[PDB]
Amino acid sequence: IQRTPKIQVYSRHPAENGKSNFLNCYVSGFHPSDIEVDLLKNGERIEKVEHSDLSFSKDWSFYLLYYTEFTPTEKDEYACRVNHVTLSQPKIVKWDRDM
Amino acid sequence: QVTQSPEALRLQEGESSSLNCSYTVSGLRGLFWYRQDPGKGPEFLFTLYSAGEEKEKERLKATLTKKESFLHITAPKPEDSATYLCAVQDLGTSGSRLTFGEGTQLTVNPNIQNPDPAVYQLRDSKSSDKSVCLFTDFDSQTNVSQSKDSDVYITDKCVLDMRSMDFKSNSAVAWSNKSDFACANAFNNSIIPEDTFFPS
Amino acid sequence: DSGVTQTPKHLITATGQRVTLRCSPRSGDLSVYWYQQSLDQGLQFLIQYYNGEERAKGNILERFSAQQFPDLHSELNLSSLELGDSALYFCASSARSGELFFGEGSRLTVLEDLKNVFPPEVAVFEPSEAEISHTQKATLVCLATGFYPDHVELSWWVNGKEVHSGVCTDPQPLKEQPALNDSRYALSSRLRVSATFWQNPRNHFRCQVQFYGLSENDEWTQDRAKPVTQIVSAEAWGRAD
Amino acid sequence: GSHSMRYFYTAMSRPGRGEPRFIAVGYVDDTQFVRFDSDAASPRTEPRAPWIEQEGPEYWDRNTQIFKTNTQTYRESLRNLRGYYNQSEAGSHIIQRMYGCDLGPDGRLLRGHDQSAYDGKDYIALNEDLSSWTAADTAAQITQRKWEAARVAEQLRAYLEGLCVEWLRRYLENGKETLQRADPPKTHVTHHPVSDHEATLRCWALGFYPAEITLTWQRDGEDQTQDTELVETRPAGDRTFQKWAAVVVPSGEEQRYTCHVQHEGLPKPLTLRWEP
Amino acid sequence: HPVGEADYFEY
Repeated sequence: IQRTPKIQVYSRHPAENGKSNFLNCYVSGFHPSDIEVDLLKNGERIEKVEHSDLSFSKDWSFYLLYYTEFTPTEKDEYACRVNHVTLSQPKIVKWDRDM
Repeated sequence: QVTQSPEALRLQEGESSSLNCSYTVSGLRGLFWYRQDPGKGPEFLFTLYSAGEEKEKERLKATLTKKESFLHITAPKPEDSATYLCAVQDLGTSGSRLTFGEGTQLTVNPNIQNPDPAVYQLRDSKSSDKSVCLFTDFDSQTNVSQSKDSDVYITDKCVLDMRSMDFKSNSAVAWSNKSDFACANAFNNSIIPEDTFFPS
Repeated sequence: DSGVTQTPKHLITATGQRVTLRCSPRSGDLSVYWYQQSLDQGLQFLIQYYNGEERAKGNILERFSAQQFPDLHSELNLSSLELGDSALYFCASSARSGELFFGEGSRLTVLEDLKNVFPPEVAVFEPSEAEISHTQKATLVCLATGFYPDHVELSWWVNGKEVHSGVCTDPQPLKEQPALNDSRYALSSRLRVSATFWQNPRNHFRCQVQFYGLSENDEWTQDRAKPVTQIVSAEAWGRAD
Repeated sequence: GSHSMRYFYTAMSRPGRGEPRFIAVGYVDDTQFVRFDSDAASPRTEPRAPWIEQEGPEYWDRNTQIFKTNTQTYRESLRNLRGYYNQSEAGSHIIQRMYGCDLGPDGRLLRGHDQSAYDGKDYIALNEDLSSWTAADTAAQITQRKWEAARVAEQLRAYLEGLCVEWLRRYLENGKETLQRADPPKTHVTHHPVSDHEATLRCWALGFYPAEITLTWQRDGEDQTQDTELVETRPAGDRTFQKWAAVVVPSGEEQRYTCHVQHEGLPKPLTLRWEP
Repeated sequence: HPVGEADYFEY
């Protein structure tokens, strides 16, 4: 019946310390359609987050992008927090820059 | 969106002709032909869907391009006289609504085999003493003209078919409240056949 | 021909009144489409229903309304009638394969008022002895006169049964007073038989004229009988000499 | 290059029995350009790409009228579906539909599409011939007979070979500066010392358009898609795409691995190595 | 441009 979301956390441009960028959280491959996605900065939820309109892929699973402006540093940690009926707890995946 | 031509078609019996339907749509869902007889609802004839498609039934054959449909009518007969309606469904609209052209109103002038033009006086069955004049049996050529006398009534021509004897007949009727009214002169306005019979 | 059933077939009413038209789709069809055919113009889409709900529209007037009932039957209501509402109103139901099948129509005539509505007089005129001698045929003429408006259906009945062979009636009735806007009408028809058939005293000929007139949902405030929907006839028996 | 157009519908019932929600979104390749959402007081089709804004109000109304009507009809279709599967009014269900057209290099129609799923699984699909259906089960076979009686395939074929390719060609001209542009990927290789006498090599592709790309790792000539982590092509947000691929190598030293990348924007396939 | 569904196009 239900498919769990595949999550990627990445920047729009190659992360360069002190340079404006976009923090992305791509949620894909899930079903049904209701999903909650949050970006975090040092454990704490980011507020000004936009997203593209929900669509579905050729395998019928849903997908969408969450994104916001951010300026990476050496200290600051970001992550993406995902909630979906297929997950008993929020799924958190950290932003690995040297990915 | 749908334009039919000609709006009026006047054919001799046996004279083939093609009726035109031009259409503009985002995409053709189907093009339709209907026949409508005076006082009745449109009657289904054909539906065509794609360029190059054709359908034929008796004397009618419908064909389709990307810009138009033709209804060809081969060797028409008096009974083919009617309004022919073209209508289209569009793939850019929901449901099945038709948008119609304005129709081609066809009249087929009957061939007349052995014309025997005559003018006769009929008697009212009640009496009354009212009377009527009948111009009958003239050929497909003659036209019955209206009087400017508002006390003389003159009908258009009208073809009756005695199908038992493959016999067709033209006739027009004239009458008046004026007593002095005479059938010898009832159809005076009209160019009448020189061979017209006037019984006495 | 065709399955779709429309009532009323004919309606005469006054300006400012309201009328209801009724449509049953063909059995098995779930849709109703309403069309208007005005004098001199083509059919125009008004409004569509499917399985009881409004589907699509339609250059339908705000003073016009319609519904499809759980039964699938549909009604078109026309409010605040004007003279320009005079027209044929058609409904059609759609088939699964996409064809629309049309009803026989409701002809509406709207009149300033109803005082000028008159049923026909009909008279049958026996065949010319001179035609009989010249052609071995015999033409009866029927004359339907003094009727208003033009909602008539003329039929010939020979020995109690309708006939179409050997008949032709005028496509259009004549205005008796052609300069007058609400001119009463005259209509003529011929039935032609053989001399022998006519000459048989046992053979019976009837000119029938169905007039569509007033509706009981409209008042009559004049002395002559209310010009209601009614059949007017005239007849003759065959004749030896 | 070759191009496609697709419309994506979702009709979702609400858990209980509130009005179902109907959404339509339209794509040329991976670029969204319209959206309609029935959950609104007065729903209208909206533009989602700059090049669609130029279409006049009759274009918008035709879209909107199609979608408003689908909102109504798909509600019945949902009621139909839960009847076939003996499902109750409680519980949310979904119909998803994708249809549209593929053109090839020539601008001419390669194939047409019309496929439906119910609750996330293949339900009914239009075959490649565009005249027959593939039905998943006996319930879809009920839908097939309805759609055969209604000549759905015929009309979809007419749309797909007509309207669809025509409009796709129009959108491809109007937005040519972006839709007919192919941007090559910016590629590099990262070394990840996992320490083990083992390491991960990761081949990066950034800033490409369109989305279709191929990244493979090669062991001295041979493709090894087994044991290769191949991540999903992801929107970068600025209408370009990103992808990478990783292999676990026995590095110490062991550098006989090359990354091979094919993309339209590229003149010839690239082959890259780790440069320490 | 989307396709319009004719009557009786329900699942």
